[PDB]
Amino acid sequence: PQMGYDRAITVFSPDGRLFQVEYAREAVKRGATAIGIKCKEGVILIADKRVGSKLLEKDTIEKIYKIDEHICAATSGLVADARVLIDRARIEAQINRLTYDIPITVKELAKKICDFKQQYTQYGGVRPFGVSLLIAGVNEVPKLYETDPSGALLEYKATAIGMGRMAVTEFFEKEYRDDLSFDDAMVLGLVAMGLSIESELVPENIEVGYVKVDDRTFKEVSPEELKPYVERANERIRELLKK
Amino acid sequence: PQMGYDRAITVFSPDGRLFQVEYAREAVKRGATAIGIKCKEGVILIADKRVGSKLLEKDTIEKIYKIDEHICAATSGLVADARVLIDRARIEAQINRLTYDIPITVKELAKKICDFKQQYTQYGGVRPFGVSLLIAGVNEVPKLYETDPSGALLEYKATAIGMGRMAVTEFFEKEYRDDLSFDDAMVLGLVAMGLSIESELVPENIEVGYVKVDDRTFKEVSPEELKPYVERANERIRELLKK
Amino acid sequence: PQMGYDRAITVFSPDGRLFQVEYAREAVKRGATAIGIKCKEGVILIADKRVGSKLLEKDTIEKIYKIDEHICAATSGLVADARVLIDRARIEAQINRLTYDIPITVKELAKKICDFKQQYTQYGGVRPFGVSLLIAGVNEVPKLYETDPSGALLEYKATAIGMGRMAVTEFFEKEYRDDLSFDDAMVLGLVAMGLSIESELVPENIEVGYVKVDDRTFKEVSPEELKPYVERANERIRELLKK
Amino acid sequence: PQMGYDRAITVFSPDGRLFQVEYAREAVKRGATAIGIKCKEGVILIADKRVGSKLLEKDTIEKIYKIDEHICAATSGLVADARVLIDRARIEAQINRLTYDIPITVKELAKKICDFKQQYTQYGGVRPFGVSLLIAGVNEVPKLYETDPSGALLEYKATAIGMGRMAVTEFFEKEYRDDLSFDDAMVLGLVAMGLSIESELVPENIEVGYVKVDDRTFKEVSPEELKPYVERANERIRELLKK
Amino acid sequence: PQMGYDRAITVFSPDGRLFQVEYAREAVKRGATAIGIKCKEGVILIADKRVGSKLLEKDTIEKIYKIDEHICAATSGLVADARVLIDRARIEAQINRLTYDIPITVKELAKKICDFKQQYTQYGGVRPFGVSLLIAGVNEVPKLYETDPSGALLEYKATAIGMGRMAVTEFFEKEYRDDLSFDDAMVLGLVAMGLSIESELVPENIEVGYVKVDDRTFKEVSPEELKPYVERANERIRELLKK
Amino acid sequence: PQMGYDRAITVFSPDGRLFQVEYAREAVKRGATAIGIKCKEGVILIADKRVGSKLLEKDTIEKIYKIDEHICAATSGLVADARVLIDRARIEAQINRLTYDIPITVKELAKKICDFKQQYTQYGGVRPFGVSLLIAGVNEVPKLYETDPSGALLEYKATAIGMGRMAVTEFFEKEYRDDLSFDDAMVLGLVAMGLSIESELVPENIEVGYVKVDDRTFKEVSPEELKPYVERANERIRELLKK
Amino acid sequence: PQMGYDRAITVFSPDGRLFQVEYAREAVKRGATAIGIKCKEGVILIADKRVGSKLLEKDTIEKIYKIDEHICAATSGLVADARVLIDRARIEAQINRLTYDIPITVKELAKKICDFKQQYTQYGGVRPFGVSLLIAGVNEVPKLYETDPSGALLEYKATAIGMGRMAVTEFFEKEYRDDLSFDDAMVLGLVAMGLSIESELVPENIEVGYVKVDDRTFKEVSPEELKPYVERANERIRELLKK
Repeated sequence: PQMGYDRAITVFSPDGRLFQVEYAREAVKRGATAIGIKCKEGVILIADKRVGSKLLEKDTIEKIYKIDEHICAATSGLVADARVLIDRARIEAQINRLTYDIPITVKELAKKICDFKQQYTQYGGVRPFGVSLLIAGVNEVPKLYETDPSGALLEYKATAIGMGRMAVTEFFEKEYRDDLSFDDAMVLGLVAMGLSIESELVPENIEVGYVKVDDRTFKEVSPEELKPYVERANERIRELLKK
Repeated sequence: PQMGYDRAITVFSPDGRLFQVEYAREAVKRGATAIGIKCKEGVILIADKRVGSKLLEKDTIEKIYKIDEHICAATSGLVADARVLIDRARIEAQINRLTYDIPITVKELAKKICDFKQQYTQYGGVRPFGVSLLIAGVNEVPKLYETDPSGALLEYKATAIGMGRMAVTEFFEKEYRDDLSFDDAMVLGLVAMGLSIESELVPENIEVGYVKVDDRTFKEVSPEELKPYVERANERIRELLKK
Repeated sequence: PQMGYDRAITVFSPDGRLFQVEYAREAVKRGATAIGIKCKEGVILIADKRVGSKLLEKDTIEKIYKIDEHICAATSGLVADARVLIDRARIEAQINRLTYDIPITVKELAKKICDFKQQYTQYGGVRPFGVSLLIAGVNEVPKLYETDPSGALLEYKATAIGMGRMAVTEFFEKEYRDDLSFDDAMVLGLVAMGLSIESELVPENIEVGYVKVDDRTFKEVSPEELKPYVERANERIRELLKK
Repeated sequence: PQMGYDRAITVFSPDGRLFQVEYAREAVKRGATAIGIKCKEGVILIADKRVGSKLLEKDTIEKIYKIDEHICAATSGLVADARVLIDRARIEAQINRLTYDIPITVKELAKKICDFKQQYTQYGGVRPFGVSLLIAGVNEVPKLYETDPSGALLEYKATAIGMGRMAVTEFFEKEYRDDLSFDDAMVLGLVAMGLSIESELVPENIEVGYVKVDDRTFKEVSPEELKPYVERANERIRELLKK
Repeated sequence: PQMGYDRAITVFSPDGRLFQVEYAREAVKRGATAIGIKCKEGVILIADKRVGSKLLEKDTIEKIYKIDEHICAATSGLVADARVLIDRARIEAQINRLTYDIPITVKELAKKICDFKQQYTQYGGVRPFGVSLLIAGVNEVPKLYETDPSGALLEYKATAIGMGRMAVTEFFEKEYRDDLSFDDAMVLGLVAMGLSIESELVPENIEVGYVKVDDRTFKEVSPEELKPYVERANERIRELLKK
Repeated sequence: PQMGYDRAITVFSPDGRLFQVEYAREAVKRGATAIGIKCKEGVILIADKRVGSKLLEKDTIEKIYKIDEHICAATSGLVADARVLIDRARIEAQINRLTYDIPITVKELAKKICDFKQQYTQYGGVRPFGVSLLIAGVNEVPKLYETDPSGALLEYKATAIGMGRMAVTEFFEKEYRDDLSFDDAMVLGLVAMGLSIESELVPENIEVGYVKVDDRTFKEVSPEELKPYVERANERIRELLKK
Repeated sequence: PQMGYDRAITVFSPDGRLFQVEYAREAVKRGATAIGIKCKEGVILIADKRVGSKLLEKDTIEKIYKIDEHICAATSGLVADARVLIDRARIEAQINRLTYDIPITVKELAKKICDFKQQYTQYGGVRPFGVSLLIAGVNEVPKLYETDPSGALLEYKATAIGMGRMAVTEFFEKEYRDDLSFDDAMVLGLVAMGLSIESELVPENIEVGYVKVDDRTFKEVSPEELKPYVERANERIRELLKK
């Protein structure tokens, strides 16, 4: 964070860093937290959709976006930048079915959106995207990817982006199981969101989507199908939040 | 608001912000306030058209613009920038009927104008549009959208842009009803404008347009058809303005 | 007017302004004043053509320019910039007759020249035009438009640009009538120019052009046809200038 | 002349000026003075060709350039810039005979060279031409034009550019006659040059070219045909220079 | 490392250096160390894949990448930059089989990726890749190449990149044999990694790939086939680490 | 020579100058002096080819270059820049014979190379050529041209460029005759070079080329054909150098 | 070496210099020295290939590069830049055989690579090549060329580039003979390298290539064919190094 080397994406600092990329990362920190958790039977995406005003048509707010029948995605960072990236992913998913006449894999999609972001990182009159993404889906096996403003790509078993990344990360870091069940993964995910917010959850102010190995079809969970999971989740959240 | 990071749209500040976008937002704050309110049977747009001079051909001043038969729009911020954005929306509405041989939805239109604005946000020799828009219309259900200089897009039930956003927003925040009637929404809207200006309204210095679910046809209200609503509105405005 | 934000057209100031546009406006303030006045039967344009030297071939000086048979225009600001804008308007008028095989309206012409100016306002290696224009003519009804360096467009009943805008504006603001007659409008216009200059007029050092609803044909007034109007005008100018 | 706003042609100063254009004008001030005088029967161009060295092949020095059979031109300012502008005018004269199959008028030529100069005034990586021109000729009537580095264009009866503009201008301002004769105009012109230099003239160190209404054919005057005029001119110059 | 000459890739310093390239090299220093060792029967690549978190799907982490059947590669430096370079190498390998209908050599591949990197070193709006690569394979004889952010290319017998370059380099510098055997080269390589980390190795947190002269086919070694080598390696590492 | 206005070719100084052009001129001052002298029967070019080392293959050093059969040229300033300019002239000479199927004149060639140089004077990312040229030849009459880094073009009877311009210029200024003979011009030229160097000449360390009106064919003079002229030249040089 | 004028290749200093070019020259000074010596029967190139590490596959290190059957070349300065320049020369050699269906001459090749380097010297977003080259070969007669980062080109009888240019140059300056024999030239060359390094030579740490008038075919000398020459060379080196 040294002046003189931090206001031009194309300039390296004396200790080999791209401060404009690090600064862009500060933008995604401010976003509502989005969680991703994978298990044996599928992958889940949980996002916080609490709004500060009742004037917002929250009945139409979307935090988890369908990219293709089997690909899923969450967002964090600059709003407009995020939307553009998601449309880009969708277009990319369509191009694939045209060129190879088959659906694109989660890995290839995440990889293409990240190569795109990487380019907005090494040219002078260009600003990097101020957003991170969670790309989830099911190819032959479930998949969970996390992107970075610089274009870096990492595959996780469970993770998060936005305000509560730290909390969620440490929690999963201490209680995530390589063998959890879909419903366990679901609950564990909601609990995480809970610690993250430091409050019991309200099924109507959190969005959940997933893709299971059987259907390979993305689908959002209704607050009704979601209520039972929140109830169980709130139990432990309550139990852990201030003993 | 820190020098060194606030005079280039492509530069992030150390705390992850785009000050040139925030400054652009300062431009829309200076504009005449435009209100948007949605209800069961339709959506309404109310704009303040008071002029500081009698030399202006106010008989031809337009604050609410028809984009298509069912799409409506209000503006706030840099004048020339605004006009360009509205022509862009219209062109976009025509392209849709050509390509898909069907009318564009409110969501898609707002979405396309915002993707356009987003791009004037991440390239070096480009200035962001200094304006916010209220895109209103009726697809299958009424719709009210608010845009931002950065390209962000939000759906509301009721909101505002320009000088009186705060006032109008807090008022609606305390008395907007998810079940109001067209005429109620209308009056509530005029009242808001009233508090905003801190004065009883004059039907001839405010413009109102709307789109109802039945006709799906935009139409402006004549000061005559509007006079009764102002009278009722001024009653409450009078009652609330300084008790 | 704060250093740091005023030397790049694409930079917004902290209070949301485009200082380079405001500075450009300072250029039009220095120009000879041009007046525009509309009435029932037509529109009139009056410009001051007094020169500081007898060496100038003033017998060929033009302050009011014909754009098309029914469109008229005056200028104020940087000289070369102005000429370019007028040729642009003419070309634009020709393109219209080709594309739509019909004459362009005053509104559309003013609108196209302003969209052009707006663009020289949001790109990095471009300077805004330092000039304002008065576009006058007759479509179905008389028309008077005033342009701005930023591309803003406004329709007036009567107005002015250049040095004497203030004077002329306040005068019209106090004595312009929505029902004046051509000859009244003419005299009122000359009087304004008079106050503006603070001196009785000399028919040979002022240029007048107009477009009436009947002919829809632009034409300049000879100093002979103009002398009677000046005489009457000088009467009131004399009467008002220092009582 | 305020630092901060004077080293980029595209930047307006707080008081609406283009200092780089004003600075460019400082370049033409340093050039040998060129005079232009028009009369009933034609137009004349007189240029000072005194050189500081005998090594220069002054027998081939040209200060007045033929553009076309009826168009004439003088120069002042940066040398290389000037030459380029004159070749541009010639090319422009040829293009006209091709496109419209008729000779270009003096007005149109001057107008085209000025629109060209105007453009080198509103783009970032471009330097304005540091020169002014006197374009003279005969269309239906004699013509005398003066150009500016910014692209401004003015028509005169008599004028000058370069070092002695002031002197020559004030002199013509006090003794130019709208009805002078060719020979009178000629002498008056030489006298002006005289005051300008503050010395009697030497026919061999001044170049004169002209275009009369009868021939509409440009031609230079030999020092022999010119000697009689200088003699008469030197008489008055002598009479006026230090009484 | 002198300010004034170190923030523009195209600027040479007074002592003839490209500081932005030197700074880019500081980025590769921070990466996990990758080792390369060549012997009579083939070439080996060893990379450290220890992760700081159990949440990373390390079961899918790749530090050694297959470029073609006979070409191998390791990476160090900016993550996104590295991935882009490897895809570039693969594309380059395919182009070769198309154009010359034969596999590209290791030398030609390394050479093409380095010419590409060199270009991102001499143009103004371009940032150099912050990564070094180890390109290994078998043409007629085994090959080991090391790249630099500047595009420099060097052929080694044994070497390394990343954090432990120094350690590994000095070790090989004192005990590398021009005649070692595959298994010896393997062990020597693991030992180096050991000193580098200052700890006995764990077969599961190090990745090894190779290409032998017989098969000319790249293949990764399983932690099981690798365990015996680690055991022997840890013996000497233990023996050398703090006597 | 004022900081703030002297490091960008496109910026005019407050007193209307292009300092980068004046600085470029400082480069030609450092070059070996080249002399040009014209007479009745032809034009001559004399250049100093003294080298500071015997390791240079001076037997192949060329200071006077043939452009075409009748066109000749000398150089001074940046070496690489000069060569490029001469190849440009040659190409230009060939283009002429193709387009007009006739040889280009000296005037047109010099004019084309100068228009080219002028352009490297008014664009932002371009450096001006740091060289002056002496273009000599015979069209209908002998010709001698001198160029400038800015693109200015002047015709002389006798002149020089490089270190000894002053000396040579003053000498010719005092003893050049408009009627000298080829051999006189030759000797006078060598004498000049002599004063310039302040030493008697050595035929082998000076290059002479010429073009006479009869042959219109360029040809270099052998040190043998040149020895007699040097002998006579050294006589006067000796006589004038320190009396 | 004055700040303010030394960090932009396109800027001239007040005393007419291109400091970025002079700084680029500082880069070639740091390179291993390469020597070039010409004689009656051919041209020789000697380069120092001593490495600081045994890990480098020096058995494949190349300091002298074949450009074509008769053209040879050595390098000094930035590594990556050098390689690019040599590939450029080779491509250039191939283009020639295609276009003129004949081999390119040494002069033309050197000339083309230098015109290329000259261009990376006068454009704003471009960095100059930090390298000098020795281009050697045999056309009708042997040839030895030395290039410069600025694009300057010089022909020598004997010379050098890199660290030991001074030493080697002074030595040749005192003992080079215009009539030496191939073997003499060879020995003299090795001696030079010797003084340069201040140590007797080791045939295996120096590379020698040559092109004789008879074969016109480039070929490298084996350390075995080279050992006899080193032995003789070391004799004199020993004799001269510290008497």
